[PDB]
Amino acid sequence: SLRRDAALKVNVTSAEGLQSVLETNLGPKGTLKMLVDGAGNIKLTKDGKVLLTEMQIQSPTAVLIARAAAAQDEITGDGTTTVVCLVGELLRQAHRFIQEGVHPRIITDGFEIARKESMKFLDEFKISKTNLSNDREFLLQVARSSLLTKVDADLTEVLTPIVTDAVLSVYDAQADNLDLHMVEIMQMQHLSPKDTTFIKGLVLDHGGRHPDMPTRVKNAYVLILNVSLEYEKTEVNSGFFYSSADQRDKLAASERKFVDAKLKKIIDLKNEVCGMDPDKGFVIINQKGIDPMSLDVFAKHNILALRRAKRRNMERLQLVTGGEAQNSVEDLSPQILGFSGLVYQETIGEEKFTYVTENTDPKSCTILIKGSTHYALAQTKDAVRDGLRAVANVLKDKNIIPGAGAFYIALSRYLRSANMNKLGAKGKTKTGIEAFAEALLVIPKTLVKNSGFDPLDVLAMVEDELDDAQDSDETRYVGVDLNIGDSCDPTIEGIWDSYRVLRNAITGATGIASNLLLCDELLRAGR
Amino acid sequence: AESLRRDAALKVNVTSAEGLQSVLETNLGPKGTLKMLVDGAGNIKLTKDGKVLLTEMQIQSPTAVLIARAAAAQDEITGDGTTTVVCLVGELLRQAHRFIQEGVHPRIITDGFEIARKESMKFLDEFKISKTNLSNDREFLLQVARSSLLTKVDADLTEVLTPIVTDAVLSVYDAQADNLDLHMVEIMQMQHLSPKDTTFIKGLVLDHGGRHPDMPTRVKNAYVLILNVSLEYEKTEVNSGFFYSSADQRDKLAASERKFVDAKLKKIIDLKNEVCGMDPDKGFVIINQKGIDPMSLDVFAKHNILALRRAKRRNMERLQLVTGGEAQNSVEDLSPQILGFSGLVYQETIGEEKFTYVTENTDPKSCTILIKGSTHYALAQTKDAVRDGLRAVANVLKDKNIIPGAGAFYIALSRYLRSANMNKLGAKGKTKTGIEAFAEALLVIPKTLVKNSGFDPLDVLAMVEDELDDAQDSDETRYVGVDLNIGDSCDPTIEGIWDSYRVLRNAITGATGIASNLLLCDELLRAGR
Repeated sequence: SLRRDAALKVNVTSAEGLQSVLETNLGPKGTLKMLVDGAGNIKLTKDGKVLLTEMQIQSPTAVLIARAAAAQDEITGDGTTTVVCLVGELLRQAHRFIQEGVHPRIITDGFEIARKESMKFLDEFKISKTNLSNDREFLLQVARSSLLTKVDADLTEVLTPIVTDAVLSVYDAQADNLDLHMVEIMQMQHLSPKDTTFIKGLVLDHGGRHPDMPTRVKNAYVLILNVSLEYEKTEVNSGFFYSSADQRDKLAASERKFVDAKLKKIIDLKNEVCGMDPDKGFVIINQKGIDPMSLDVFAKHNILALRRAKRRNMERLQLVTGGEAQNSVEDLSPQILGFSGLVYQETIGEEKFTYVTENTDPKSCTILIKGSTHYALAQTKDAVRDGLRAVANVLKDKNIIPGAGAFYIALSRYLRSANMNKLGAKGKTKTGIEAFAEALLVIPKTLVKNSGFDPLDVLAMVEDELDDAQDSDETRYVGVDLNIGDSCDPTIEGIWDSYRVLRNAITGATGIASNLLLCDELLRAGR
Repeated sequence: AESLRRDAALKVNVTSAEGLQSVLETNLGPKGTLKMLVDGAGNIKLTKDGKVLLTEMQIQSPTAVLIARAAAAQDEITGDGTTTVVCLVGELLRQAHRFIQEGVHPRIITDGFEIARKESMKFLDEFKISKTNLSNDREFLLQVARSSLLTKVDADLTEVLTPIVTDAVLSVYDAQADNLDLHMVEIMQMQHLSPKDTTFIKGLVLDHGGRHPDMPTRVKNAYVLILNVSLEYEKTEVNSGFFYSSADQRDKLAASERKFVDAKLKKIIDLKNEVCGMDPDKGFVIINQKGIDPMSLDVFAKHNILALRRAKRRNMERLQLVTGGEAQNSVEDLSPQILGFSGLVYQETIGEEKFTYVTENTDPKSCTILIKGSTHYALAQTKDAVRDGLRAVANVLKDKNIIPGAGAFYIALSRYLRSANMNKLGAKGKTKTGIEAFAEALLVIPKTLVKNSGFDPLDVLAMVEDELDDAQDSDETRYVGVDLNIGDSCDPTIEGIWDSYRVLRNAITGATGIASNLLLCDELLRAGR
């Protein structure tokens, strides 16, 4: 009286809706999506994972898709949208086989067999790149892969030297690793995004405000001042008793002698070492505040005074400059002074930034992203953080893979002809391998669809070119050119993808998409 | 003032085609299902013929209208494959509809079919097998006749109709160039006896026979003589009667009615004395299309002369060919050469109707297929199986080429067309996308036969491909086909499953143009009112 429930037709269709959304924004020809919270928050981001965190989906099928990208950002850091396109399209290709009566286990097991065979073809297709530091010229084209995706390509040439020189400056040449936490990103509005420049040192928030402070100081010594220069009180509890206002200044000056005594010891250090020597300077950090009386004292000696510094930024100044933190003025020593180059302070009424740049061994970098609007700050920041992590796996892993659908078209061609020659799996496995082979061709068709060129013509020109290369007995890599619409050589164009990015993308999208077909029924319980 | 376009049709046309496809999908093959269709007539009829299904149902959907016209053209030419073509048109639209979302233009889809159709004719000429016109092929004709019979019945009736259908064509058709005529084979319908007891009739049978208790049951070697004169009393055009009040007036008034009767009757009984008087084991039979008077009933009983009355005019014209005797309008001009020749003549005894067997003739040059059944729907199904069997064998004698069935032609053609364009690469890069849809659409037939039987269509597909791979390495020729009973592959030459060449030749070309025209309509046009 009861037979099964057929099930399905709910998870595949719900996953098809998420694919159509993320199909348009994939690649450098994609689109920039905008989300609205309703409280006044507006964010424009082309990344898939960043958008899924701000979107609530009731369908549990798309929930695991967002959770599948959690391991991609923490490891690969790039290609979150590409993984989603491989999960959705694989379900559409398998949908036709399910209606024919094919059991999903063979469909699931057929994907794992093709996944292990893809790893063998993955090691043959990859190219080993040397660890020499002369590859920076080659790293310029590699950095463009992440940049051209998130922007309109007008700011790519500006951000190309900034992202490239940020990692290589803090990285000595050895195996080691690279740490992107040492690169701080700050933002200031009321300026154009084309003014973005590279900062070698650290940018400080609160700048010195005074007309007589020197703007440019070359070869100045950095000194960390931990004592408070603000108003001080007597070490014992007392009070100010004055009959007239003239008597109050006498009692107030008694407590000011404690600060004035420390200021006389600081100014003596400047004239002691290279006081009258040209091209010399003395700069006081002074994390704590500054009283209004010391502004005129430091102005006569052309000393840069700063106050209200963040505790986190002070830890980097000790590494960049080298000067130790001096708690007491009586214990101040000439060896505490550090080293710095030309320091120029940009004058702006809203904010004033102090440049710590031009140091011998800074071991730090700063990427300053400035834009007038709100979306200009978030869009560029998404491209830099994705650009630093894309190059991160390039220097760590010696293997590099060409992009623009080079590996996707090649692997789909290899797995097609290899299944007929081997025939060691099973006769019913062909349905799982053919579905996986056709699911890899959606990425080159997705990139060209956003450009407007016919995806049918670009598919035929690449397949006809690969067949002519085998008869010529040589190795020639072919890729999809989005600008012209024909094929291209990915080695000459400069489109390259990291090995660790595509390794977890194919493996990750295979295991998550296979688990979706394994669901027999959706149960609602707990309420 | 916008250039945005719509589909609105192809998605509905394929959906309407998939609905009609599933109706005839389970109705195809010997293992298919038999569906009942009754529209307004209260008459139960069960048949698997695809053409009869569409004519008995009124479909408002415009998609099934063109499909209905495709079955009418295949019956008037090929006479078979009505359901197979419908299954090919519907499945081809499914593979073509998936490429529409990709952006494939329907003209290249139609152009890709013409390229694959011309290439299919090259493989069609190599795969076909020429059959000899020799009359020793009756053993091979038994295997071909069962292929058409097993489809429309439960397979229990096939063994009964196997000798009947095979001997029906060979008996009426002498072996020469000539031609064959299926209209010369009579068809009689009877609802009395069960269909398991049906038999073949070599001669001609008639409806109304003579009824007398003393008529002989069996008459061997009887002479057939056509008699056009009335042996029954006749009356004036105006109603009148002869009433006698005395015994003397009885013979006076009755003599006027028997004057024409006695003149012809006395001359007929003289023929029995001069001809066939002494000769034993012979008989004499009178046709007598008109009625019979009660006076001649006693005369025919003493001489054991079989009497007949109320004969069909169309049947008497064929009696001149079977028996050989010419129609005699006047007994005065009757000659001894007018008497024909017939074999054993015996009449079955049934209360409602009676039969007459002219069978066992030297040169009958005619046949009669007697259809028996208990119910009404059993007669309609059996009549459909006989008419489909005669037209299937009709193309066997006309066309010397024969093709094996059971998916042997479709699997080999779908595999050949896929590997032919990859090696040659002489068509186009974009066109081969639509060509693959035509190759995958030819594998639905072997998957449909195993679907009704409950077998895995993917399992039987991989088993055939494994056998074809071993056949490509060796230089010999070995054909592979799907076995529905066992579930594994089979040799179609040993099993005996064969399909006509003319039916399958117009099936590929016919289904190509019908399925292509459905893809050429972008927008449905509603006008005229």
